[PDB]
Amino acid sequence: SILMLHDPEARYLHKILNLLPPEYYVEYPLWSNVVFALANTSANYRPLAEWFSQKCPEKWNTGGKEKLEKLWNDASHHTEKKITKRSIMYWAHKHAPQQYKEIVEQGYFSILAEYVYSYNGMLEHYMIAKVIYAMMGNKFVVDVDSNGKYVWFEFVLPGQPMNQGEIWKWRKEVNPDELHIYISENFSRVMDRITEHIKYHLSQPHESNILNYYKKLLKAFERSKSKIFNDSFKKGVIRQAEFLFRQRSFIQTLDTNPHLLGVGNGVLSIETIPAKLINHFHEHPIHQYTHICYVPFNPENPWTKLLLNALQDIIPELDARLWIMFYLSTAIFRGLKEALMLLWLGGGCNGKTFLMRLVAMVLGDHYASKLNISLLTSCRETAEKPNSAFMRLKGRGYGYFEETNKSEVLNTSRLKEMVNPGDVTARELNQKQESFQMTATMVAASNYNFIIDTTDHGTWRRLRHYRSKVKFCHNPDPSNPYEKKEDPRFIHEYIMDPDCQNAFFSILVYFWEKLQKEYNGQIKKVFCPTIESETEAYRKSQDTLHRFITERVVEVYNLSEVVTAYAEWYNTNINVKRHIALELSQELENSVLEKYLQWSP
Amino acid sequence: KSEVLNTSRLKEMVNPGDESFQMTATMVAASNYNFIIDTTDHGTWRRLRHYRSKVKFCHNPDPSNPYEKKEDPRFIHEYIMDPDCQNAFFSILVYFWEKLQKEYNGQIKKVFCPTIESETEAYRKSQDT
Ligand SMILES: Nc1ncnc2c1ncn2[C@@H]1O[C@H](COP(=O)(O)OP(=O)(O)NP(=O)(O)O)[C@@H](O)[C@H]1O
Ligand SMILES: [Mg+2]
Repeated sequence: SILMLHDPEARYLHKILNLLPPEYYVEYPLWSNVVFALANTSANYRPLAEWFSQKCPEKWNTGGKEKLEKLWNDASHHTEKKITKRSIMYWAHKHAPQQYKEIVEQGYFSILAEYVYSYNGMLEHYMIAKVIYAMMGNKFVVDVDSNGKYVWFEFVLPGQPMNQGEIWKWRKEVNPDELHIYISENFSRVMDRITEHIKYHLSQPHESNILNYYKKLLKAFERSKSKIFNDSFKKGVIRQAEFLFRQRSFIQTLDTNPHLLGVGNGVLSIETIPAKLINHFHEHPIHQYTHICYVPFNPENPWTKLLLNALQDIIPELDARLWIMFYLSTAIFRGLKEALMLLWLGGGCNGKTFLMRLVAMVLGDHYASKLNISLLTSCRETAEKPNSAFMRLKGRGYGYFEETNKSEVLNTSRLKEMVNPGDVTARELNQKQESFQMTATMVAASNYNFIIDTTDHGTWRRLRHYRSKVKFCHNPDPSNPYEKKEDPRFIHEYIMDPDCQNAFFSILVYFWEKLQKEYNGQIKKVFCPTIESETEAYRKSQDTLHRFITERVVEVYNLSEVVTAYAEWYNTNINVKRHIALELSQELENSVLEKYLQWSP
Repeated sequence: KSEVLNTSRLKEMVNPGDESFQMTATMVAASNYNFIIDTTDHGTWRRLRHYRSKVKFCHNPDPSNPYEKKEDPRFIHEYIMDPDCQNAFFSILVYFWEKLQKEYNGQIKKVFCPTIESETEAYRKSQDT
């Protein structure tokens, strides 16, 4: 009340909070959240925080000063993720209609009347922009992009035309059409209020010059009233309001929190266990989304049983099934992950494409996409205008590769450009140079083997492998438990079906929360004898020197002709490669070949 | 893999001469494999310094060897994105810059580190074909 004279917006907030039909505050538990909203949002209101506490129906006034005792102690509070006054704006708006609305138009009319009175009934772009920003300031936001071009974002609400599944989220608009419709529809009511106010004053008894002044004002306002609908005037008003709606540091703070997923029925939160769905008002800056509705995991659903049976069919090994599901569970999380990546091959009709594609299109194009094999096949790095395919992983958490023409040797150098959870820079199509954040669960499956071509620690630790065990053929001959019939309905349909995708998403989130509760969070804790044994068998293979030791080494010599024997060991039987390893390769010289123990030239 | 020096633009990079641009940066290279140098002239060998790391991190520390220690996954998986750790490291770096500024004048070819010269001379004894 000391600062009551200043900031009529304080009066506006007071009248807004006066329309709380039930006892909203109760006590500070379950309601301190709103208190924090006021505290953090109402910064300048350090004394008005205590003043509102005094006004709180269950507080110091009712002897409940201990309720705020845990609330004014953190006066500065060093605020974390912030609640906004728009949250306060939301209730007493969608909880107690009228009254609140009436004071809202009262404030609008006050501002517009002040502007009209000050400048003798002449209206320009900036005045309308101020009124509009004070009139719809909680639904639109403007921020300059990387290319130096401003963009418009609008919060979506139920009951209005929209694309499918973009509810409770922020949409990008090249032009705020709804803003034009609004300024051409709702603002005319305020202008009519101004006109009737002028008429009411005109009807009152006054001196002759007062009536002449009011007649001149009415004529000027009538002249200026039709300007609110002209195209150029509206465009200029939008251009002026552009500056008012600008909010610094918005685009770079969009879709940054990896614990929130944009789904078709709101936003999915995985901060706690169990994961909760926010299908109501919020304030998180979420723009990217997938069109998959989220439902709690339930095995009783027929599609869930069908999918579980399908996973059993594809992966006979229970431990391999569990490990694969746990690894795929990390696709939803868009944060930093352990440096793991696997491959798995097999014969035709194995079922790779079904599972990989289903995961890819259930995570959505925004969070997952298919990437070309040449992105890592090509060892040559791009200098200017890097790969736009290399830019497909921006924000994406999943990517799969199915393209191999016979055996292929990978770079083993650009792997750490994609496996290390660190940073890497890439320049987009004709816009600017930027940097990445390596957060993506990548997979690669196709026929034929992969040539690692190297024997080093690291890349070997940061890699896994698997092989198929079931084949589908139209001849399901008996005595072959690994041979099963085909279900072309699985690939041609059953994927475009939304219900199957929803069931798979439920299974995936259940597996993610299972990996969350047990094994802590790390993935290098689950025990899988099959996968580890297969990976160490792949370790034994592709290591030519080890096979040479195993079968050629029995029970001058200082690499003078040992290098020639090595270049004949594998570079003759198999075409030929440049074997530059020599005494320079002291690890090879001191490998198991050193069992001769001949350290003498 | 092991890499061979090519004595191309090694002189250009080190040289402080002024498209064209200056090089007001500190350049360093490291690898797990020995480098190969073909040139012999004193022009390149008048500069450059070699060193060999001794301690190696192994989660299974073999006895009778102080070069085993252990792998700290928390040093890489985290402790890097921490603002506080970066602030402390920056403070240490500026403190060491001040240390180099107050003593030994400012030039770096004034502090005596006999280990580094001995190791560089030993390395130059190697690669002498
Ligand atoms: N559990 C299952 N039971 C029966 N049929 C299935 C099952 N899963 C997939 N199929 C079918 O098996 C066929 C194999 O599909 P697909 O994934 O394209 O084979 P693929 O091995 O992954 N690709 P490719 O290796 O090049 O032949 C499709 O017709 C699927 O509908
Ligand atoms: Mg397939």
